[PDB]
Amino acid sequence: VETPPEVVDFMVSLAEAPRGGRVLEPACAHGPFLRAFREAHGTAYRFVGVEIDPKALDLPPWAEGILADFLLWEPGEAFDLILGNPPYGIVGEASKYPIHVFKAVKDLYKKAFSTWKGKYNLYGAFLEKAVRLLKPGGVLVFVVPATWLVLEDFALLREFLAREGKTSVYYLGEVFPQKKVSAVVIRFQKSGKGLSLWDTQESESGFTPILWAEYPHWEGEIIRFETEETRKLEISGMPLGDLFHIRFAARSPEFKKHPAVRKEPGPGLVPVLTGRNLKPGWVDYEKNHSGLWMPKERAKELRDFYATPHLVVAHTKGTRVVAAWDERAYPWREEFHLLPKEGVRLDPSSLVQWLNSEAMQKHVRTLYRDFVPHLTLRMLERLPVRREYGFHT
DNA sequence: GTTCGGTGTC
DNA sequence: GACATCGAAC
Ligand SMILES: NCCSC[C@H]1O[C@@H](n2cnc3c(N)ncnc32)[C@H](O)[C@@H]1O
Repeated sequence: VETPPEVVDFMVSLAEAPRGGRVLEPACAHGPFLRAFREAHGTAYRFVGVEIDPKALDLPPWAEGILADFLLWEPGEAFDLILGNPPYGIVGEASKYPIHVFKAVKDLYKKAFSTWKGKYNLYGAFLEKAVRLLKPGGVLVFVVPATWLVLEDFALLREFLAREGKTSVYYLGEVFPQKKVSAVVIRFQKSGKGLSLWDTQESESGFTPILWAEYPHWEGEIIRFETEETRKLEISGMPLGDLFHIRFAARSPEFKKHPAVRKEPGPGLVPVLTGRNLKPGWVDYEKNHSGLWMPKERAKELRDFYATPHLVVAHTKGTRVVAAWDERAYPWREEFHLLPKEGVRLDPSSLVQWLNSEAMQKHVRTLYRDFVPHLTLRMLERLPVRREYGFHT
């Protein structure tokens, strides 16, 4: 893993430390952030680097190198500045997840970190650990994925940061070559409060920050790139979550173990549908992408709503809204399934057209950009629907 | 019950 | 770039 020079230079320009102050790089390896800070600001600081792998630790004689797990590390004194590129990844089984430690080690992480939620992430834990090691008024500058701005797993982290000091977020995007990650820079100071959102422009000279919006009373709410247009559209109709009960499909293991499900086609058997069967405005009932077949009438045994024709919205097609009416009522292995609430009048074909419209695609791309490769529930439930498509009596 | 990807594979 | 994970995780 190597952070591009223009990304490092941009983060160092945001970094601050008092003279003689303690500067720390977690997961430092050879320590590119300590070197860049020293070149820019001088030698009159106490430079420290923390690294877990003895093969990776290679710091110059002017920096103190510590062989330790940063997440379970207990230093004597706190730090004035913390900067760097933390490792990213979910801790779990090797067949599914990239971070592999003993169960007892993961238990030590869960115990240490109050923001740990769901599967969580290594970079979330690094963020909380760094804030806890900061002096009052201390500065943190990290480069992390943009996923923590919107996702539920990071709700406690967002609430934590809003409570501990003031936050600036700088959107970079996919700035790491051969790494599938949309990145942001977080500047945190352990004093004051509020959130500042920034866009960036890339030139040959580096990255230039452009102020987008300020949220002085930010309490840990989902972070979005709002405009005059997005606000206008949102108050034009009811939120989609107010009109529909939104459920997700049964998961692959539920189908695989179910006695009615077959691994091969046959008489009376029908394909279990995935996201590859869902298109803007229609459903492909013929193609099988899951490798699973079952009787259509037996679908209600996994989820009761599989027996009722309903609205299906896509989950893994990037940040966009792809919808279709499932007229036939098939078994689904993926996607959102929207069941109208009591007293809700709807026009299925008109609502599908609105959800697939270019106005809606632009709406979600403005707010959520490419933070995640999904349309999430929290994005979906906030989508505006006017009386022409769905009415609540 | 549903969430998430230094994505996974074409 | 297309076109989406899919199952271990809680
Ligand atoms: N800063 C570069 C990307 S993060 C990758 C580096 O962080 C180190 N690393 C991974 N987990 C760590 C941990 N828990 N504590 C300290 N260093 C870690 C790895 O050895 C690797 O050199």
